[PDB]
Amino acid sequence: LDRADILYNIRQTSRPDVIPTQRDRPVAVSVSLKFINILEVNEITNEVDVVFWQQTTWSDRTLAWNSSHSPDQVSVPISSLWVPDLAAYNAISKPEVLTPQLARVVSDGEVLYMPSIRQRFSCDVSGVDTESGATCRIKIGSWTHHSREISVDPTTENSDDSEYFSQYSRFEILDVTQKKNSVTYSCCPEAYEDVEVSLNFRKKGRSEIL
Amino acid sequence: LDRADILYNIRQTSRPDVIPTQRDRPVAVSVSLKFINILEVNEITNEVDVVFWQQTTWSDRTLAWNSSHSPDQVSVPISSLWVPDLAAYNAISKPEVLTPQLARVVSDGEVLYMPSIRQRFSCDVSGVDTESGATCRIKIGSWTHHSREISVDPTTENSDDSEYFSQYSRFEILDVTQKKNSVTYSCCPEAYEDVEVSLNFRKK
Amino acid sequence: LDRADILYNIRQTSRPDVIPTQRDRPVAVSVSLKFINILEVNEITNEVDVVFWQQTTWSDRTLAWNSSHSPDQVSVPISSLWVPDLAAYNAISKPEVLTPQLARVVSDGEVLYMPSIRQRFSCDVSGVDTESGATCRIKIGSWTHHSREISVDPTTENSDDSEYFSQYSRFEILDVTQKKNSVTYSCCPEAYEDVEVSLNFRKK
Amino acid sequence: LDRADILYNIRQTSRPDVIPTQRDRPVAVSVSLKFINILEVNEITNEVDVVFWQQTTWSDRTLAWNSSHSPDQVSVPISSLWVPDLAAYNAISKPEVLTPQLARVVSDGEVLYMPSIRQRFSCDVSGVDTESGATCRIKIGSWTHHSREISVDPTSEYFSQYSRFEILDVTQKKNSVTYSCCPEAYEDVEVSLNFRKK
Amino acid sequence: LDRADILYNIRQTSRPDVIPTQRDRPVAVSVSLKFINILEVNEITNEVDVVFWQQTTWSDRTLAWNSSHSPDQVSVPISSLWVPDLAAYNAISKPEVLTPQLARVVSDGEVLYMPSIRQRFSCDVSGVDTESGATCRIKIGSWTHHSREISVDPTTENSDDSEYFSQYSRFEILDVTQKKNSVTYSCCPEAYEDVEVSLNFRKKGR
Ligand SMILES: c1cncc(N2CCCNCC2)c1
Ligand SMILES: c1cncc(N2CCCNCC2)c1
Ligand SMILES: c1cncc(N2CCCNCC2)c1
Ligand SMILES: c1cncc(N2CCCNCC2)c1
Ligand SMILES: c1cncc(N2CCCNCC2)c1
Repeated sequence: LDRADILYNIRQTSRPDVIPTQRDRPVAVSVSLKFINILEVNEITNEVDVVFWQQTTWSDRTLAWNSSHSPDQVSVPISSLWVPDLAAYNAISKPEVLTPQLARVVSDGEVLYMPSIRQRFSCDVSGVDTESGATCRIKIGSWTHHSREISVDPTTENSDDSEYFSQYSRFEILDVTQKKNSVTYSCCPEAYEDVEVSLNFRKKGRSEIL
Repeated sequence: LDRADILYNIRQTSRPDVIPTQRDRPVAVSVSLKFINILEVNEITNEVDVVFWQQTTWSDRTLAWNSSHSPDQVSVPISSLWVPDLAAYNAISKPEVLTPQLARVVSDGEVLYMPSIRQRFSCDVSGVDTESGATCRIKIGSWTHHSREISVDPTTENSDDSEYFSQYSRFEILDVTQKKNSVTYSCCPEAYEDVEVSLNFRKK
Repeated sequence: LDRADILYNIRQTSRPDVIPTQRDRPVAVSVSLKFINILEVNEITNEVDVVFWQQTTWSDRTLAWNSSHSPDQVSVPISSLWVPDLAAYNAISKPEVLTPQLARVVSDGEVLYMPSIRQRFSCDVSGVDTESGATCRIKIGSWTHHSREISVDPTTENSDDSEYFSQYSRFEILDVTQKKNSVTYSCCPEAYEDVEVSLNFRKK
Repeated sequence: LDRADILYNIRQTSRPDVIPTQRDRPVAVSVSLKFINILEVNEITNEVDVVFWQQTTWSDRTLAWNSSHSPDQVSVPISSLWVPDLAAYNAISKPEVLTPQLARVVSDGEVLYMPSIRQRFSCDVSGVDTESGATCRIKIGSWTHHSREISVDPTSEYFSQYSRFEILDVTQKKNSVTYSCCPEAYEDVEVSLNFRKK
Repeated sequence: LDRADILYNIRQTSRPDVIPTQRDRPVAVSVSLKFINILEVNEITNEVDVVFWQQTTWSDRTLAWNSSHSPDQVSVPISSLWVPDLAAYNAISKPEVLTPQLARVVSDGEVLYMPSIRQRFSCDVSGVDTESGATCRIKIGSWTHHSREISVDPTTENSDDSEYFSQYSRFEILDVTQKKNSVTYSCCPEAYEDVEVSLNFRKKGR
């Protein structure tokens, strides 16, 4: 098989609307935000404008192929793949996707989708201009799939938090932590999972001694 | 049947442009706003910028399937389903849909579509900075289907007003009430139904 | 026939790009603006931001069906229908369509398309803060179809001008009048019709 | 033939991606801006916000039909037609197309596309508040078709009496320019808009 | 062959989702920004609003045709072509594409896509109002293709930095330089290439 064959097969047979549940177990989705920039902050309105890579990971066996004498990976338009219906609960704007909408697919069916996104959130901005900084909590989970269909988990807890964060922001990141939750909503009997990402950041210029 | 089969069947026989009217009974549509945030308020212009979940519920029997030894529910792109043509009469901006446009479909044909929406409205903002607060009235109904085709049912089950309302808003919700109306418009002989949602809120 | 059949038949044979002229006749289009709100006004720049229903009416016999034992009307996506290419000549922004893009089609081929639209216009704002008010003139007609192909006419429902107008606007409507014109443009030899809607309003 | 037939034929044999070249000659495109309004001007930033009709004209013989006892003209969605890939070089926003995207097609293959467009430009705004006014120069031409493929040629009437600005004069100039990317020359029309604040 | 035939053949066979890798070489992509305008600058927030032509070049042999007694080049909608998935890493707004989305394709398979783009970036604006000016660094590379699949190189080191730059901007360009990098990201074992374009500019008027 060559890349053309693999992509043909995927385009023809992937079922983008079909969640790749295996043996009635939930699709395990890993989610992780890599913060790139903090553009605007409003301590009056408690709103923040942020850029981050939404590193998203899951397995879809229907995409798999025999790679013994073939490419190990391909890039695939997400329009040709099932993607988790993740949403930020406290987002107050549509996700502005900054990057080409392609996912990386490995021959065993592992998928990595990691778009860079600019989005505004409603969260706690108080203390942003102090040493202690503010802690903006961002809640992400499947909008319509409950816990027997999608589970969400934070990816690896090890990584430079500012690895990709802009040195030119007026802000700096003090700490990023992630927490998993399972919540019942009044609309529905089922529990839905989410990841809460706590972004601890401050404005540059209040850790001064002199 | 597995999920792939069900979704295949729905996609193939989906008639998204066909209202699932049963024996010339109107399609009963339930509508409910769960307020998430109040972003901007202008007492001069009487305009508010709001985020809410638009919980929308109705039955479409053409979607139903035998779930004996099959999944009980699936998520479906609304592009594959008929959806009520609801509109907010006093909205002054296009609905900004914040969330993935999927509905939840139960095997008996019950549909739940509940997008998070940001939208601006023209309404009464006076008193927003008093302890009595302002009462912003939002009117939602079918744009083109009269009461013999769509009825809008304003009843809510188990929901507290601020249940999903952001603790970080400059505003707090005092009360949310819903009222059903049936209105005749000069263009047309038929009555069209709407739900009016009265949002009583104030600045913290 | 049921709704599914009717909508199927329409989708399969509508021909959205084909103006439904019968014999030697223009398609008669009725146009009428029902003002809902006046959001922003600038007396310096002579610009206004307005919300209105653009009530649009015409007949397309190719849509017609025998309604003997069948539904008398259906809602149809305008993407499946021929629609008049109307434009506001003095609009300075794209029409922001606020409502679901469906038209109402009667079994005899009569179509009613009435979206709510927000749009900015260049017009005379002088006097807006006086008792006499300002008179903003809005010009609407077919962009590409001359008078032998499309005729436009004011339809009046002599409803209240303020019938659907928001009580929460900072403005009030004093009067709305409509005038029909036939104009020749230097580009082309034929006359093109338009309706001029004169909105007389003032600041409260 | 009736309108339905003609539009059917055009839709079915529409090669919107195929430039209607005949005999190795360039498609002659006429362009002309009819200014409707000048909405915002910034003399500090040298930016103007303008509304104009972009009157665009060319011939496509593949659209032609025998109009013996048939309609002489039809309106056609531009999605069903080849359209010149014109762009304003000094535009700083996407063209906002205000009008229905239909072209008028005559039975001999002549096409007239004339949308009303709102767009912002970078140009010389200095002098706008003098009696001499400012002269904002707008440069339009095929983005990807050189002069052997597309030639461009020029062709207060419709200008709003309610604008804060008035037009003193409009002149058009044709140019042929070579760009460092490519060996061929690309043609453009430069429209000079002389206007002032009332 | 005439233009209609060529375009038909391309549309019918081009495979837009398939990277035209030849014999396990990466597709060599050249990228170069020709700056047209600098519209807004914010030295407090370190954000700039810029217009530039994103001159993008690569070879796709599957597009090739015999051009004996045929046209040597055609313009093709990019929707009918595979295009590199380039992105500016420090862009803070979606690319606003100002121009018709057509690429120029030569009969040997060489492609030139050069849209004019308006986009906002996060970069170093400090010094913009000095004689020395600011240097805004813009990082562009394949979002999902590593170095064995896409290599990126500056179209050239030899250029007039200001040939198409607007004389009506409030800013002037002092210098443009380009640097190639190969970076490993914590998500993945492979290296991804980028071009860093350093825009040295200042506000006019000393
Ligand atoms: C079903 C269909 N559409 C949306 C939801 N919800 C409530 C459960 C958790 N996700 C947010 C919206 C549930
Ligand atoms: C028919 C076609 N399009 C819109 C309407 N209306 C009048 C009925 C109530 N809904 C608002 C618009 C009616
Ligand atoms: C033909 C094709 N495109 C636009 C027009 N016009 C001129 C006739 C009056 N209508 C406005 C635009 C005519
Ligand atoms: C070829 C492909 N893409 C863009 C261009 N150019 C240079 C020729 C003149 N038009 C501007 C862009 C040429
Ligand atoms: C694979 C799939 N999606 C995103 C990436 N990345 C990391 C490699 C460098 N490019 C940015 C995003 C890689």
